[PDB]
Amino acid sequence: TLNNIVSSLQRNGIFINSLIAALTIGGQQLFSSSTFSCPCQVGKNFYYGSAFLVIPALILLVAGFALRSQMWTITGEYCCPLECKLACLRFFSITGRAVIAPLTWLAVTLLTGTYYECAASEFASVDHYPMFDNVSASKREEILAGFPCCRSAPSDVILVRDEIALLHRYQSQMLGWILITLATIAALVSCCVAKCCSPLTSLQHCYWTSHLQNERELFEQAAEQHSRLLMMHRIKKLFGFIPGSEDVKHIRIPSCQDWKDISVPTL
Amino acid sequence: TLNNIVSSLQRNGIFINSLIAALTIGGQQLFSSSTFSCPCQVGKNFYYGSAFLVIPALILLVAGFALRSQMWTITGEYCCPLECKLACLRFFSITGRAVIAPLTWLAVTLLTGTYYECAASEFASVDHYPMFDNVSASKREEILAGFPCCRSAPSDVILVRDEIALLHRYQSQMLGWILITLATIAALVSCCVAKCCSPLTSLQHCYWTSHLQNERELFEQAAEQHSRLLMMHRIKKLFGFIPGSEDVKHIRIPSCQDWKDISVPTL
Amino acid sequence: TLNNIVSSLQRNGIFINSLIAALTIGGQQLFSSSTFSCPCQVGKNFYYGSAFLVIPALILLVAGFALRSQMWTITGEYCCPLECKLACLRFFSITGRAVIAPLTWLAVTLLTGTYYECAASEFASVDHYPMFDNVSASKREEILAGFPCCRSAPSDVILVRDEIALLHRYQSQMLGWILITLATIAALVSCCVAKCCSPLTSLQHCYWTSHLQNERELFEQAAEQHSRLLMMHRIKKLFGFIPGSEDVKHIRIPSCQDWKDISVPTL
Amino acid sequence: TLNNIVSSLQRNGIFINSLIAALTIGGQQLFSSSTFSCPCQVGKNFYYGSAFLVIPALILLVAGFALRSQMWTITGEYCCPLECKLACLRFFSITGRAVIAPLTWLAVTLLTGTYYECAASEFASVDHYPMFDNVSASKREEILAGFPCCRSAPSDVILVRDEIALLHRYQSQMLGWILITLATIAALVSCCVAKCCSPLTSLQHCYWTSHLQNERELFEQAAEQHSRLLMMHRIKKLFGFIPGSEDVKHIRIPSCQDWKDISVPTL
Amino acid sequence: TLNNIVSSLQRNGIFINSLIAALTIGGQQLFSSSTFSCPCQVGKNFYYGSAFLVIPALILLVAGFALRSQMWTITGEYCCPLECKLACLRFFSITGRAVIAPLTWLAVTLLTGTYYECAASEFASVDHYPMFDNVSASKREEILAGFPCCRSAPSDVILVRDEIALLHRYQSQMLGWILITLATIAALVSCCVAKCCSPLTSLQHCYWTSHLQNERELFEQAAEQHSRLLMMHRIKKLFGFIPGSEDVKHIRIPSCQDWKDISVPTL
Amino acid sequence: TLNNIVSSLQRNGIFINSLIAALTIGGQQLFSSSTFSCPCQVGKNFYYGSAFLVIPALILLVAGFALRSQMWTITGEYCCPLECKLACLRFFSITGRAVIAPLTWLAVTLLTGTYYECAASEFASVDHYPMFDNVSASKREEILAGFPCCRSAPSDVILVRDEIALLHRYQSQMLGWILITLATIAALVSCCVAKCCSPLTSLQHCYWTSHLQNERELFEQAAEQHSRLLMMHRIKKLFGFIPGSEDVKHIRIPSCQDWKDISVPTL
Amino acid sequence: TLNNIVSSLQRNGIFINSLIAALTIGGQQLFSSSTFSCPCQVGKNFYYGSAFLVIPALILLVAGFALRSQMWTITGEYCCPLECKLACLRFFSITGRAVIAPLTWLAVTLLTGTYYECAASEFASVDHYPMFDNVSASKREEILAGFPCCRSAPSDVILVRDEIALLHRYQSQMLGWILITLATIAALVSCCVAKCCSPLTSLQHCYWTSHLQNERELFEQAAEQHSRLLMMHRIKKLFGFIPGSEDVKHIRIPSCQDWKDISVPTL
Repeated sequence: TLNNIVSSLQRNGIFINSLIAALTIGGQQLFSSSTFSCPCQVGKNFYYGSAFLVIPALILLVAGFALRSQMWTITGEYCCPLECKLACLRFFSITGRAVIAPLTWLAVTLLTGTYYECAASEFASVDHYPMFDNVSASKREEILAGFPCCRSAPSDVILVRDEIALLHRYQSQMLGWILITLATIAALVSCCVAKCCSPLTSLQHCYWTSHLQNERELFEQAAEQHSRLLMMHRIKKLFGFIPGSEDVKHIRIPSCQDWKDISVPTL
Repeated sequence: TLNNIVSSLQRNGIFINSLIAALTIGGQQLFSSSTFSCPCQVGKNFYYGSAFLVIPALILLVAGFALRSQMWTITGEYCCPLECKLACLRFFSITGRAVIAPLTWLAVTLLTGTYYECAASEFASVDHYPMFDNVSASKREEILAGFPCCRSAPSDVILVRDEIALLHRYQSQMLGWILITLATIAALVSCCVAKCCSPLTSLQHCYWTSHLQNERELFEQAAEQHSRLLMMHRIKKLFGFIPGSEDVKHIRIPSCQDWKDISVPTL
Repeated sequence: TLNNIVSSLQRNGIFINSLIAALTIGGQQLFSSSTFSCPCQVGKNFYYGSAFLVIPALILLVAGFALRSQMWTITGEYCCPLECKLACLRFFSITGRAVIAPLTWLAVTLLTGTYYECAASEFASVDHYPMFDNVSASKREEILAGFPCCRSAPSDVILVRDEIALLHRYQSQMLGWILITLATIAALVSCCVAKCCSPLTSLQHCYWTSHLQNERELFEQAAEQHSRLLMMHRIKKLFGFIPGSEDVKHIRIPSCQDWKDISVPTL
Repeated sequence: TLNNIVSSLQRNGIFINSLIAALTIGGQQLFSSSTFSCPCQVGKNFYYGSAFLVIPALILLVAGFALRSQMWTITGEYCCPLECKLACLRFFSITGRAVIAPLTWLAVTLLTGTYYECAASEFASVDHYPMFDNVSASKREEILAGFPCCRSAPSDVILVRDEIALLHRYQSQMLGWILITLATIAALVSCCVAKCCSPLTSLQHCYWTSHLQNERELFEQAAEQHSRLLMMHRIKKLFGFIPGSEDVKHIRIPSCQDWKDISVPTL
Repeated sequence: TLNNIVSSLQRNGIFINSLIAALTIGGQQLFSSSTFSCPCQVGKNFYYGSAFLVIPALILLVAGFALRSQMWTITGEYCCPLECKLACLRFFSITGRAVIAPLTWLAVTLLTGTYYECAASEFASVDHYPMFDNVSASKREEILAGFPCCRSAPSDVILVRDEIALLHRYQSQMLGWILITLATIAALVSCCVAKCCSPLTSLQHCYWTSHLQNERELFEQAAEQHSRLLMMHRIKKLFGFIPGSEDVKHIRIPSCQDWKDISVPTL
Repeated sequence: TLNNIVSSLQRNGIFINSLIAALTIGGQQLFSSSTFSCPCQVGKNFYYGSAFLVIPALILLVAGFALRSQMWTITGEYCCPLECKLACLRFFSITGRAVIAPLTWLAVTLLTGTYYECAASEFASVDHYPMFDNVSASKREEILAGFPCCRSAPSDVILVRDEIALLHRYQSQMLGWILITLATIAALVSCCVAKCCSPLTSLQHCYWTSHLQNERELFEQAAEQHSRLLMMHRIKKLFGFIPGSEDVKHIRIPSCQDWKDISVPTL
Repeated sequence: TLNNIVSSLQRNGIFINSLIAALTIGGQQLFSSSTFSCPCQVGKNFYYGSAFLVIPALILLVAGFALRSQMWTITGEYCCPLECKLACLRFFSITGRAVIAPLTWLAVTLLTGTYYECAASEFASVDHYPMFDNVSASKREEILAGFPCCRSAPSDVILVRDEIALLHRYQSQMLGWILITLATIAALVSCCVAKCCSPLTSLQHCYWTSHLQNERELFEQAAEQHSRLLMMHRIKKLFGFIPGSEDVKHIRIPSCQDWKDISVPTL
């Protein structure tokens, strides 16, 4: 009864997507809490933010795309009528499985907001503040870039720093919610257009998916058994018996040529 | 049902790669936290950093290459047409399995950044600082090399030290992300060119891999059983019975010559 | 299914080597943390270091060599053509299994570096220091040998002591990495030359190894059963029945001579 | 499958030797930490040290010798050609099993070194010290014997005490390592000469050992069953039935003489 | 498989002796730590020590002697040629089993030494001490007997008290080691003379021991079954059926005389 | 296999005696630590001590005597030749089982000694003390009886109190050891005289004990089954069927007289 | 094997009595520690003590008497020769089972003594005290009744209070021990006279007890089965089938009269 429920869960795409999202959330939390520290330099801040903000998303998207076995077969069908549309729907299902990880990464890393603070701590619009009128541009950038990591100045500085930080947190969380909403709407309309352009009815689709799955599994098992039988026959030609038999009555000692015979596997 | 899932996991290259990466991450964490200490000498710092940065990567790469049994057979096929391409694809799969460990080692040890600080704490560009103009070159190197390990000087020194350390941490993490991105792109394009140059179709590849695996396993088992039968027959010639039989009726006491007979195994 | 995986692991030389290395690492850690203390005398320091550095390596190497049963049989074949090369390859495999322990001992005890500090705390090159010019040679050695174990002097002394200790730690860890690299290169080229000088092909080697293993096991079991049958027959001659039978109908009481008969085992 | 692995471990002499060594190490640790205290008298110190250093070794050696059943049979063969050499090899195996305990006791109790400090705290060579010139011989011995257990004097006394203690610890640990090395070399050359003087080949030895083991076991079981049958027959002569039968139809009440009959066991 | 190993351990005299020794050690530790307190009177100290030192040893020796069932049968054989020697060897084995407990009690209670301090705290040789010259004999005994339990006097008194206590601890532990060595030597030479005077060979001894054990067990079981059958027959004569039968067809109501019949068991 | 070892332990009188002794020790410890407090009155102390010292011993002895079922049957045989001696031996075995509890109670409560202090704190021989010469007899008793429970007076009083308490503890523990030794000697000589006066040989005794045990058990079971059959037959006469049968075909409704029939059980 | 030991324990009256005594001890401890508080009024103290001292004993005695099923049947035999004596012995056994609870309640609540202090804190004999001569009778009672619960007066008052409390504790514990001894003696002599007046022999008693037990059990089971069969037959007359049958072929729908038929159970 164990493998029954195991396969029932494996079929559930919802469970797999939930597992992927939860693992990405935990990994993002650990990654941020462990190996993140603002450089607070003059020009090397925005890049340090955008790297952690963007690069893991691209990496996880590429990983979700390439790690899917069926994607390789589909590309091989494409790489050097109805088949085109069915391949399009297969590619669509693969993309739907893959997109979950980078999307949840972006969403969580924006809702936490600590990356955006260190990302755009230099573009802060400072125009109506009492302490930022006399200072030159260079020292202005210098004292503005020192806000995110630490604080050491009198109370007015920490007040304006908290204000700027709260503004940037608001901007980050708003961007995160906008991304969530836009992504959900896009996914919904994409599933809708996929249902619209599907040449199969509601029932033929189920049969088609089951057909693809069963095809891959059965061909794997059958090719395995066939090659096993062939190698067993070559072994019987070499030694003179079957590896599975018991109390073998004839044992043919190999000669110096039959080793050369078995050296090549005939591909 | 246990061995079913055990073999199912063993087949999953993703699981094995995840295990290798996690073990390397844990080992790197323990290794760094336990047996690392900056020498903070005048010329013996960059080497102390580059050693921990580089040598374990080379060692783990060589270990991932040599520990693969199939690699030895392939090299023996090479060491003193279609076969060439199939051997190339096998070598490619072995390299794909092996490269994971040193890559993750480099990635984690750069993202942590504590090795790079002690690695290039001497090349620090000190040109626009108030305390480093009057001091001579030798004492400048002396006070610059004492930054990474400890702090003992007044507040200006600790301020410039924190600034230099943050700059170097930024550089280290940027190098780590660049390495990650470049490596992922290289792996993707390499899998692409491997799919392009493959003389087999999408289905022949599965049969070929299953064929190699089954060939190795079946030949091992068959050679074992054959040698066991041969040694059992020599034992029956020595003592006069089969090691597996029960209630043996004839027991031939060995003579002083038959010991010499069994002394050599006939290779 | 238990003994299946047990034997599968036992076959894996990688698992056994990993276990040996981990056990040696743990033992070295406990040994160093428990029963090590620097004597800090004038001439009795370098020996106290080199002992812990060297002697356990030699002991573990001898233990890895002598504890291998096959090594005794090979030496007996040597002690008072093709056979020579096959024995050479067997000796090579035994050496490959054995060398792991002293190598990992040296590697870990050098990477930790605490043994090297107490080993060469007397050869410290003291030529450009402000406090070591007026002092005579004897008191110089006296105050130099008191550095590794403890500290009791003013701040200049502890500063120069920390500098010397860091220099020696750097030297120790560099020597450790050099040893690791040289040993790995030597092992690789030795496996290469072993593959080069092997008179067997890639397939004959597998059969040969399985043959040796099965030969030893089957001969053990067969000799055991034969001697058991012989002793059972002598027991039947003494008492008048078989130790395995039930409801024995005849019981021959032994006489005063048959005890003398069974006193000798006929070798 | 339990008793399979139990017997497999029992055969492994390495496991038994490891267990003996570990138990002796633990016992020595507990014994030293619990019931040891330096008397710090004038002439009663060296004996108090040498007792704990020596006597347990002799006791454990005698225990390892006498507790071996086969040793008693061999001595009986000796006590009031080829047989001599085979008995010599058996005695050698027994000695090899037995020697492990006192050797590890000496090794651990010397490496810990706390016994040697209290053992030779009187032979300390005091000739170049500032406080030991004016004092007479008797008070010199008195203040020298009070060093190991406690300290109560000014700083110069505790300094010279720590120096003497470190010197004696160095001497103790050096003696321990010398003992370890000499013992390992002796054991190796003794196994070598045992292999040299063995009249049996490499294969006859295995058969001989299995023969001895099976002989002892089978004779025990057979003698047990024979005596059981004889006593069962005497019981049937007394009461009139077999202790194993059920629904016995005849019950012979014993008479006043048959009790005298069963009083003696006929030896 | 449980009772197999249970009986295998029960046969091992080494295991039983180890259990007895460990239990006696634990009991001695608890007994000493719980219910021991020095009276520190003038004449009632040596007895309070010697009681705990001696009486438990005698009690445990008598318990080890009398609790052995075979000892009672042997004494009955003695109480109102070859048989004499065999009974002597049986008595020897019983003594060897029994002596372990009082010996280990004495050994542990002497090695701990706290009993000997309170035992001979009055015989202290006080002849060369500065405070014990003017005091009379009575007050001398009074202040000497107050040392073991407590301390309340100035520093010179506590110094001489610690010296006397250390001297007595040394004496106690030396006596303990002497007892251990003498006892082991006596046991060894006694086993030797037992092997010398044994009229049986090495093999007849095993048969004899197995014979004694099997004799006792089989006679117990057979006598039990015989008496059970006899009582079952008397019950059938009383009630009219067998206690083991089912669906009994005849039930004989007992009369007023048959109760008198069953009142006596005919011995 | 459970009930096998359960009955094997139940047969072991040593195990039952150990359990009784341990339970009595624990109960005495709890009883003393919980509900004991010295009254410290003028004449009501010795009784308060002797009660706890004596009464539980008598109670436990009576409980060990009366709770034995066989003792009741033996007394009934006595209450209104060879039989006399056999009954004497049975009574002896019962007494040997019973005496353990009060003896261990006395032993432990004397070795702890806290009961004896409160028992004879009035008979203290006070004749050579500096503070007890001027005081009258009444106040002397008053201040002497206040020693065991509490202390409130100056240091001389607490000193003499500790001295008296230590003297009484010594007396108590000496009495306890004397009781232990005398009791063990008495038990040994009593077992000896029981072996001397036994009319049975060593083997007839085993048969006799097994006979008594089996007699009681078998008669119980047989009487139970007989009465069960009789009541089942009366039930069949009442209702018309057997309580064990199924699908009974005839059901006889009872009449107003048969209830009167079943009202009496015919004894 | 579970129910075997369960019934074996249930038969053991000793186990049931131990359980009852332990439960009563625990309940008394909890009851006293939870809901007891001295009123310390002028006339309402002795009643508050005697209530907790007496009433629970009477309640537990009545509960032990009435809760026994056999007691009801015996009383019904009595309520509106040999039978009289057998009923007397049955009543005796019931009383022996029942009396344990109130006796142990009284014993424990007297040995703890806290109830007796609050019970007779007014009858304190105050005649030779320095502070109780001038005070009138009313205030004397007032200050005497305030002793048990609390203390608030100077040291002389607390001294005389502790003295009175210790006197009353002594009296309480003495009364408890007297009760224990008298009760045990009464129980012993009562069992003796019960054995004396028993018209049955030692063996007829066992049969009689087993007869009573089996009679009750078998009659219960048989009456149950008979009534079940009768109701099943009435159900078959109502509906037309048996409640236990399967695939019933005829189903008789009930009419408006047969409901009236089944309305009465015919008693």
